[PDB]
Amino acid sequence: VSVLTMFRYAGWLDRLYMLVGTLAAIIHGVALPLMMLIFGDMTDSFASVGNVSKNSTNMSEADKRAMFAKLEEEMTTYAYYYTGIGAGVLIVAYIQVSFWCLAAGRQIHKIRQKFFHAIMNQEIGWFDVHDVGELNTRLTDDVSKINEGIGDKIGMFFQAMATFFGGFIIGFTRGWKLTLVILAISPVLGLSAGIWAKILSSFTDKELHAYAKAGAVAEEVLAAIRTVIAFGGQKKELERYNNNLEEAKRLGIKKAITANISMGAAFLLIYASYALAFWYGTSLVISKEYSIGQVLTVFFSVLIGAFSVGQASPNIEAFANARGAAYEVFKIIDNKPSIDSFSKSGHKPDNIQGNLEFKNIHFSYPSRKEVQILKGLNLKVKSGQTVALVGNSGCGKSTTVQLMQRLYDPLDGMVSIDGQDIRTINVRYLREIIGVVSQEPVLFATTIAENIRYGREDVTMDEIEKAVKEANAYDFIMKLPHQFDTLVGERGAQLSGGQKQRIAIARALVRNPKILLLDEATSALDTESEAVVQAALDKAREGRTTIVIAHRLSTVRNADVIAGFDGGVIVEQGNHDELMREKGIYFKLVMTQTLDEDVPPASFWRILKLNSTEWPYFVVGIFCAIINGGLQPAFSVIFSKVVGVFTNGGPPETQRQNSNLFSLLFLILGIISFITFFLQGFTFGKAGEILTKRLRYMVFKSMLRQDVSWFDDPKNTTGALTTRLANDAAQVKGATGSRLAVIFQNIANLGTGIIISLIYGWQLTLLLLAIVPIIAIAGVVEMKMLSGQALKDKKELEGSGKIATEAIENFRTVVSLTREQKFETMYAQSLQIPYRNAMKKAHVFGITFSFTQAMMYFSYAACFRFGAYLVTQQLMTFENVLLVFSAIVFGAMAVGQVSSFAPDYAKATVSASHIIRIIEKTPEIDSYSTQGLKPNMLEGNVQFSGVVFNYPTRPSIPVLQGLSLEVKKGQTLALVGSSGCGKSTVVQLLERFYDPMAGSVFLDGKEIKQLNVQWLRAQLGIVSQEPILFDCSIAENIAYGDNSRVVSYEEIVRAAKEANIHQFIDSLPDKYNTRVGDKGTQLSGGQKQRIAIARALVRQPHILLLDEATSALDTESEKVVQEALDKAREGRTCIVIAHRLSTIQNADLIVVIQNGKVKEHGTHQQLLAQKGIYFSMVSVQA
Amino acid sequence: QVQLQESGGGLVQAGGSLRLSCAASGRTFNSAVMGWFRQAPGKERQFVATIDWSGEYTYYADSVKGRFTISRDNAKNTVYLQMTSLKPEDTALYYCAARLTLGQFDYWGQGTQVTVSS
Repeated sequence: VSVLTMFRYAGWLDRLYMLVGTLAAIIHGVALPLMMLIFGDMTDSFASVGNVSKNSTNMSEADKRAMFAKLEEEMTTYAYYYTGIGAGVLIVAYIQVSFWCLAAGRQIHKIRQKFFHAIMNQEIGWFDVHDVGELNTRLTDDVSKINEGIGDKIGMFFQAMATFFGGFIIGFTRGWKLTLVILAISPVLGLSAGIWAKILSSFTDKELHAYAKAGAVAEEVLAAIRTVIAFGGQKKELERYNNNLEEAKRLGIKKAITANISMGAAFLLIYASYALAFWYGTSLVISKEYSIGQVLTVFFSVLIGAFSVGQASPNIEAFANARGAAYEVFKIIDNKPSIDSFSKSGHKPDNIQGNLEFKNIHFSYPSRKEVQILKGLNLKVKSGQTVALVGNSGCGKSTTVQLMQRLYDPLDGMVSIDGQDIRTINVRYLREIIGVVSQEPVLFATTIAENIRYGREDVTMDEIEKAVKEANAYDFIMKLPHQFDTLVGERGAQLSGGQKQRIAIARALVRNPKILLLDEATSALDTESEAVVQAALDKAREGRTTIVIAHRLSTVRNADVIAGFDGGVIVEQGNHDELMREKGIYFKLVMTQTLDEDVPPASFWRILKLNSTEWPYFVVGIFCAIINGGLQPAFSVIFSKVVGVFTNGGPPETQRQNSNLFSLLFLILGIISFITFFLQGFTFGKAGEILTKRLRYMVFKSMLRQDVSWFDDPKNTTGALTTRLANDAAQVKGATGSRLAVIFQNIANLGTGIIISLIYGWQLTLLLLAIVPIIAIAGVVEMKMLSGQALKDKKELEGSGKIATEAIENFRTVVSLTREQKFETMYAQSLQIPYRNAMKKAHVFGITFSFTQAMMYFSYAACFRFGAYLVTQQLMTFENVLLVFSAIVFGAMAVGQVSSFAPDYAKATVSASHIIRIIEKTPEIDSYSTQGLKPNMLEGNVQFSGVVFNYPTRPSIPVLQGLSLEVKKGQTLALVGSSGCGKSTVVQLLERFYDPMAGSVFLDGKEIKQLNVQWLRAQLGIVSQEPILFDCSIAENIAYGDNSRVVSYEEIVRAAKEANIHQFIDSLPDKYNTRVGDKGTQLSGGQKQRIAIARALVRQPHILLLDEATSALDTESEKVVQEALDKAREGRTCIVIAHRLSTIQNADLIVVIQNGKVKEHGTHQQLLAQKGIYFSMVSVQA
Repeated sequence: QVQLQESGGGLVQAGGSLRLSCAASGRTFNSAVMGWFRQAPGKERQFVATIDWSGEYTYYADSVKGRFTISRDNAKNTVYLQMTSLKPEDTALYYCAARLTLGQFDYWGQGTQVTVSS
């Protein structure tokens, strides 16, 4: 039903070709095992021939007679074979791809046209709800998914099933035993892969749980960067982050170990089962004599059919995910729930006017629970008059103008145009009788002529002229070049807004509506153009029944009737003089108011250089990958020798040879492969593991030892940084895993394969490499044309999507409705190009895949053709034919593995490129000296002179300009300002988070500019608004080692004693040893702040800094904290910028700072004697 | 393009008449009236009086009404408000302001400070 039928809906002849293509997909999938059925037949005759050839040792010429007769007959069959299958798979290939294109093209084109129509046909609803943009984004991504859902993926699916069910048909028919054995290994092969999913899923979460700690540490630290910097607690986080990395690495190595165990055992069970299939298949030959080895290989082709099932699964997932996502939104996509607007029928009034009548209208905006903006309404405006509406709190007038266009059906009551209800008349016609001028004009991107033409489709420039000329818009446009043909470039901001609105007026003037609606058209406009446009409206007024709402009262002066609302509630109505006579609401208002990343630059081989630099030794892993590489072909060689000697060889010695090769196939693979695979996995696993350690170490430390606008004021974010730590190291880990994987298959194919290739007749080599590279290039150029078409398509739909998003983002088109069908018309014309392009790629994708399979039979042809014929002619041998098959499986594991690890190398290279440029850093400040720390350095009297500053957004209106202060030691320096910054920034600059643009700052009179950064941050009293508490023992939180400072119990005791946090410390379990309980979930702001205070006074700073400490707080907490702050200070210098002016009353020096410029300075009573900003601040404190 | 100046703004004791005037020169004709203000530091701004450039009458505040008077140039744009009997409360900065079609004060001038005693 709705799931499928609609998904596939319409397409009368399309459904038919869909079935023709489907059928061809069936016979395509059917063809492959038949091709392999042929492989057994050619094997059969050739085997019988070989058995007599070695059985001779007497006669020679007879083998030259009969064996060659049979071989010639088989060549005769061969010719009808490659050809017979080839022409078929070629045609049916072009057809099955025609499914991918011809059907999808018309289906998608129909979907697009209906979707694009229905969206505009929903009208009000989109404004009522959902995303209006994010929605049309995802939706077009879903329709993009549909192309993947209804494409040849289905054709491939049926092809696969044809190879599966059709494969097993032949298998079961030619024997039921071997079937049972393979069916027995099916759950077993499914069993080992089951171990995989359990291991992968389990080990991921462990590593995630491990890195979560590393992530959490990275989470808070990077957020607390200004704090850790100020306290210089970097090296401890350094060590912890190394410990957590140590654990995440140990779970990493165990993961790799188990992984290699799984893949290894899986392949063991595969080759073991394969060998068992042969041992019993042979056992059915030597003594039994049932199979000649046809089905023995064919059942392996049944394994290839199961792999076809594995290729089938994605196609279903491609179909299902396309189905499920589409049909569910399809209910929204199609039809027209509508039923408040529509496009059609209704009643057409010829009375061409109607005294507007509003009767008892109760309405609520579709915000649901929001109260009715308009409760009840009564308004009757006689024809030809101009009624003015007014209000205060906003809207409520705008609602009535909105209702007049029937944009919202009123909850209760009715609005009557003429005598009839408004809901009887055709909506489209109503829209045509209603002109609307909004306060904020909008012009579509087109000629002014076209924007007017959007008012009325059928028009001539003469009417355009009369329109603008009556709208007095005919002046600036003539002076303007291109005249009426002048486009409005880059949306609507080009020329004066008054001119824009005036043009909108000309557009509504062409409409010649019998009702005119003006909403604050004059409002939000410069005075001059206001008077001009107003004059235009006036000439547009008096001629049409209209209703005008604005907050401009001069134009209301000449109105025939005025109606007051103030919130939408109707009270007074009538002429201006009558209203002023009432001295009501009208008179009252008139007179009272009188996250993305990754810059482009790459690595360029610096990768393996730095890697090897950080990779001390691993030659056993890669060498083991080499011996495993050369291990792979031996299997292909042994089996080649098995059937080889089985084909050519006599009845004697068959048992010994077959047994020996069977066992050799066993020990060489099952025993050795597991060993070498687990050995390398254990090597490069730990390699990537320790790389994962050292890299993230040398990154995060390079991150913490540099701040300097990467932290203080980055355009980046915490998440982007954590993301960097994850992705970069994970990617280079895959880079090295790919390194060993590639060298492994490299020697596996090139190295051993060349050696095997060398013993051919040398023509066979050339003919073979006249295929493989050619079909490889054909597949590459296929991939290139593929992406080229995908991209050009993306460009076309890009443009159509842009003008579509343009339409849907502008809902004001519905007020005109003229463009409803016109827009879908332009969209139709826009979509017409990809349509023909869809037809174009029908031929293109069709020939590519066809040719790909055209090379398939052609490959098998020349292989067996030349394998027979000329080779058959002189010295026909059992070898060199199966070695071709070996070279084939090497080209398969080559293309397969290389192409699989190719994109892994890409993203890694890019990710590595980022991680390299970041670690180079710009180390700047760490330790050094700059001073010898003389025994005579204390005081704490801080100087500021002519200091200007801006945080690293340069033209951000620097908060400090021409600033100078002074503070004596042992006393409190108060600070107060308007809002925002300059409060906090002074404190920030004292941290030397950023060195100011000009001027200087002193602490002992020495230059902070020239002072060492570390020792400057060695004495600081910094307290933020909402102190961030690290997850750790609260005792360890209280004491942050400044430099050498050990955790001191008696000290932190004194800290709690002073901070009044000792209350919680006395009682409760674990006391000081109590953990923060998952990010301080157990404490309120007051408690955390108490702890922050303890952190401050632990260090015993000669300088304290309070940034809005008490800003967030209440009741007793404010008093106990204020008490703590006061007992914390007065022993040392402190700076308080706090917004509590109630608590500022005790200060040695209070300073009024005006936006970078210190305005007033002095003691409380002195400034109180003065007057200005400060007194206003206290007066507003109340 | 607009600006409003004041003339006569000075000092006087309780019971004195302080006649003021507001000169308005710029561009506007639709309903731009002339209106005066009064504000004190540490407090919001309060209004005074306003004649309508229509031909109706004036609007006096329930603080200053009965006492204060207002006028026009009669050949040109100005407003002469005679301030009769100013209490020490009156003491404030007075800045004349002009109408806006919108009807929310967008026009302002120079102002003048007035000090009253006993």
